[PDB]
Amino acid sequence: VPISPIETVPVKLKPGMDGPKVKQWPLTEEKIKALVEICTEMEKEGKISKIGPENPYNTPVFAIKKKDSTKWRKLVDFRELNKRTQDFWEVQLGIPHPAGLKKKKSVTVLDVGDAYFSVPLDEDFRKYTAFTIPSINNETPGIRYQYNVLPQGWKGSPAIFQSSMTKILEPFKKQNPDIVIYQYMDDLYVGSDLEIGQHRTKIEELRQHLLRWGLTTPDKKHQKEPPFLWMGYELHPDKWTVQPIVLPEKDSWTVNDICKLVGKLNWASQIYPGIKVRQLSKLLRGTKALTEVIPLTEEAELELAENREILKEPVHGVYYDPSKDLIAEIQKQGQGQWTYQIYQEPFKNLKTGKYARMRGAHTNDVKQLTEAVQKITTESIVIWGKTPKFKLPIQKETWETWWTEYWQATWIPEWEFVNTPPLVKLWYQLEKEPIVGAETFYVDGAANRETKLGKAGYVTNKGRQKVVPLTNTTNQKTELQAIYLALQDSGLEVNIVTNSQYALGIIQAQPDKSESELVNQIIEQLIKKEKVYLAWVPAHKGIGGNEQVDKLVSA
Amino acid sequence: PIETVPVKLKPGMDGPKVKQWPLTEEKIKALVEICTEMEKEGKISKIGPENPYNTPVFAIKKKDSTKWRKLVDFRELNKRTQDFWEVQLGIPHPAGLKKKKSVTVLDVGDAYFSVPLDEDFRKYTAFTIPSINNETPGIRYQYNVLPQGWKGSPAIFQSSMTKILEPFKKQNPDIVIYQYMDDLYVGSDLEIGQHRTKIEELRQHLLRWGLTTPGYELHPDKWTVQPIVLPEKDSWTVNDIQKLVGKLNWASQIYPGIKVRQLSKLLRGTKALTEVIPLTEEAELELAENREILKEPVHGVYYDPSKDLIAEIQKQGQGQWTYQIYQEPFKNLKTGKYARMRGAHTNDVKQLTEAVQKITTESIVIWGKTPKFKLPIQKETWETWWTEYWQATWIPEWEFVNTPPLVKLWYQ
DNA sequence: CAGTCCCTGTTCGGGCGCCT
DNA sequence: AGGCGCCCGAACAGGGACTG
Ligand SMILES: Cc1ccnc2c1NC(=O)c1cccnc1N2C1CC1
Repeated sequence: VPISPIETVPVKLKPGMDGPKVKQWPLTEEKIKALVEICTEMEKEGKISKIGPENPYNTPVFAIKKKDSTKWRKLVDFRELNKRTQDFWEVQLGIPHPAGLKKKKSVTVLDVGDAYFSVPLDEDFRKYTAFTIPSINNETPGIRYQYNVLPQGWKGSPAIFQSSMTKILEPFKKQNPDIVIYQYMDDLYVGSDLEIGQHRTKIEELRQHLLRWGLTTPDKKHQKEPPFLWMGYELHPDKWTVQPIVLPEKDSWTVNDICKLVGKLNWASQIYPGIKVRQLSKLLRGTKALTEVIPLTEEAELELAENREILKEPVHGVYYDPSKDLIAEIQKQGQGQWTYQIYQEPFKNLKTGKYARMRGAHTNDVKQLTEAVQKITTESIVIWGKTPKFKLPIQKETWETWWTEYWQATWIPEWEFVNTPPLVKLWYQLEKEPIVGAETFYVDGAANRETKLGKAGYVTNKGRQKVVPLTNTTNQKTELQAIYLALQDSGLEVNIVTNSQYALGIIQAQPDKSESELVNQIIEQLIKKEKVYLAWVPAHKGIGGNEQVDKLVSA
Repeated sequence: PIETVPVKLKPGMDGPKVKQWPLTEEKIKALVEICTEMEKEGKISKIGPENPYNTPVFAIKKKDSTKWRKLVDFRELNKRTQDFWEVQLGIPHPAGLKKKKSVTVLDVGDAYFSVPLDEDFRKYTAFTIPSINNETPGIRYQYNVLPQGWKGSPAIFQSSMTKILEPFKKQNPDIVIYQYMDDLYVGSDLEIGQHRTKIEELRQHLLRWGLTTPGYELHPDKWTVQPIVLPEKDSWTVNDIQKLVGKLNWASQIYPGIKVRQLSKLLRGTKALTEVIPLTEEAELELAENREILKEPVHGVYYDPSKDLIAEIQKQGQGQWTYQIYQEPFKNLKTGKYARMRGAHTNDVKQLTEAVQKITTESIVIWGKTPKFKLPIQKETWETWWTEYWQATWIPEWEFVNTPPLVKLWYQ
């Protein structure tokens, strides 16, 4: 008989399946001498058993290495067992952001030892465990066994650990409502607003409640070690920061250099305000090999520079104070780049960030701003569970003019103006009504699908005509192309009649930038006009001077 | 100690594995305080990592209510229990429900907590209550009783419902009673005073049969359909005639007898948009003849039970929104318009949410079915905010649309 | 009809960043 | 091996207008 520590979790197998039988796979010859013995250790501790007849089960070995160890860490490969094992609801839904933590006077870290082996495996599932690995080189064929606990590298380990741990801590927490625990893997972080000494009272008193379940908490735990280093972070009860970032100064630039580069900058953006990655990410466009050679452009270097001076001096984030309001303020950095700071007390930031993403073929600043605000709200809910009050570089009339006109439902939550140029503006507006005494250009274009050849042109009420031949084009491009002509050849006020639903759709959303140089050009002319009224009629209905410019280009 | 109706996921498909979306601390508090009570009452109970299923959950306040209601998004589950409800047990849809001068909607969902649930099915009701900033992991439960908002729940409790109501139906044979999920639709041609009284009367019955019930009225006899209409003009510009012909050309997908021929000829040369052109009689007669075909019905438009409903919404500006419910393009079972809904002139998303709820409602009262929406909104925008404006116990199906305005012509 | 194209938006898959 | 983020490209859906 062995004995029975802590409540057990039912485990099935993917219905209509059973345990694996496998051939061995290579592992280093030196370290493999250590385990021949180690199995004999566990027998006595309750971690192992064996049977001769009952196991048609065999498993190989493939492992992963960790830096900063004074001793070597073992692994076993269940990959065959895994695929044959039931799925679990994963316990890790992601990780807390330092910036979401409340300030705690006292913060300690207990590390659970023999964490995975401290948890009883399901009685009835134990069997599927049998395994074999090379002796030293080898002599005799081998031997085998079964697991009484959670095996390293099994699909179900992290999930079942996490739930048991949670289950244990639960009764403690209810008896200590104002302590605060967090579990990441096998480590617990505890914190309180009690006095520095009386806090350590509860730290041992908790080491008690964990022991009562067979969970060992050594004294390597450090109250005097904090800052604690956790997943790239440095944490003091009062303030947090990213762990120090080393930006390559390398003269040699490989597309893989710029990559590692960008990723670090992007990681820097949660804290150091104003990082821009735009031009460096452009280098990466359409390259075949990750080992390829690339030169740095002036913009990308002018950017890389500005970023380096930001990292020069250090910076730190504060923590969250539920009593005080949340504030998110956004600045336009140009080239469709955006930055934001989220703070409570002025000039002390909880966190920062960028929004650079250019979404759609043709867009404008209002849209891109609306998008950043949505990014920020989403992030804010995850982290603080509430929406920040927004400080935005946009006139309340600018915004009102946009959203009430746009065809889509669009919204920004409660927000106020911050006059911090560049301000967000609408660069032109289309008239809602025909412009009296403006020339009226009827425009059309056509191209031939086969020859990619076509023509773009117009007719006006004044008798003015134009037709321009075009090479290597499409039906759409010519319709854009005709509107372009009509803008160029018209005075400061003009009415344009187009039958292109495609074209009308782009222009009407009042784009300020485009992937497309032709649309960009339409935009530049549009910004120069005083008044532009743009109308649509159905094609081939024998309408207006639409039938006429249709003949001209269909010719 | 009573029976339990076994239930099964229709062939081939698994339990819902859908991820939980972030909640506000507000809503996270309300769920914790709501679930602990439902645990104490043994309605739900904690579950382990051995159960790999999840349905999303959130909370809402019903219109004019300061109390938090728990809400599960069972859409994914409901899709995978479906053959069970539709093919197995039918609910006759009163064609009269829509004609009643008044219809009140009562929340009977509470009744469902009585019946036990097939122990084999319970693993599919799994839902996580999330933590702010991921500080604790999720509190995961599963349903012991019949979960509110699941499609089997109103089904299995069907017998029991039909029973408790039979006393009332007999004394009031002229009152119409429909049931869609957690909701009970009750309507009558009675004057509102005695209506509100007859509803309380209905409230007591379920009150004495072991149910609780937290105006609600709709007025279906008054529901209007929004027709297409051509403007009335004294004098017509080229531009007017142009917008007219184009609109008429569109409308003619719906009504084949529309003609633009004579109105078209009016536009012949290349003329200034703002130039004023007089209307010929041959066109004048064509325009007047069209206005006629637009007062008619549409040949061959009728609801087909087997096909799904589809609803389209356009934002018209200045608080107006237009919609059309149809099963096949250009054949509309209904067209309508909404205005000055909450949020008008301030929040678009609030207004669209309001719209989707009013549309879904009429859709249930009329065909006893919720429509699939095409929403004039960005996916992320809608998803980020809709949960704030949601006052209903069901959740229609939706997809996101970008349709710059030439269909904006369901309203001037 | 189709069947084709042209264009645009979304969604997925890969490379880094941070980590197990 | 997977989680969360970014930027990029290539794939895939689907909506109109032209080919006939
Ligand atoms: C790494 C980590 C993750 C999640 N929470 C915490 C921590 N560790 C802390 O450094 C911490 C710091 C300040 C406040 N809470 C903290 N805690 C909470 C437990 C008191």
